[PDB]
Amino acid sequence: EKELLEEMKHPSRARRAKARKRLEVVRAFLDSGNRPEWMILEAVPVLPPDLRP
Amino acid sequence: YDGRTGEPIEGPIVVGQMFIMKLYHMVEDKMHARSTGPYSLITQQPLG
Amino acid sequence: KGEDVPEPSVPESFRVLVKELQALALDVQTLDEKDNPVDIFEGLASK
DNA sequence: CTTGACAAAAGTGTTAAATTGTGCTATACTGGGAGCCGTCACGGATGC
DNA sequence: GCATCCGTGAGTCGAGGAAGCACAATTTAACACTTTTGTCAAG
Repeated sequence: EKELLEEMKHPSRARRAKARKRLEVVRAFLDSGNRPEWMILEAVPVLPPDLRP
Repeated sequence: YDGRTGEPIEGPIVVGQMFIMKLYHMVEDKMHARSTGPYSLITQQPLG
Repeated sequence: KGEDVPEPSVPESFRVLVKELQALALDVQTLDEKDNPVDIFEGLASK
């Protein structure tokens, strides 16, 4: 987040647009309390059998 | 003439013989009601 | 019995929604006024 | 409040069939196969 | 900045519903014997 904020001061609009999009995802993970590695599954949940009868 | 009063209709009426068909859509096959009945497996909502 | 129908409860389709969302590894939780979890499964799914 | 007698009825121990799971075949074989096809619109996405 | 591609979206009810084989390991069907109710007289 600190590097993205520093790059947010770049004069180029495309650089600021790219940094903002990355920072928005970073801010979402920081505020929510989720961990980025949770996006990779180590255990797959299995639906209850009555919902897949 | 009007069969209820016996008086004529105030204007002459186009009367003739026309060929009319009874179509396959009948209210006997379409009327349906339901208070309770079968329910779906997963959603448990009524069937259709 | 000649009585007025009772107050309804949570639909079973919403329960199907939660479990199908959980099968996608998404933690969907129903909260109360104080942000505390509320069990809509009547204790039947808690270990 | 019982007290013995009996008669099924469920429980237990062997016992064999019947079913189910697994290993094994020795001439030489060495890169798949159906896709084939009449919309049009938007937003977005790196790419350049 | 600009084609090009990828993705997503496009009304509601109804009514239609191609090996075999041997051998081992495991489960299951039958009995045979107890142990336990269930049901009687006796009170």
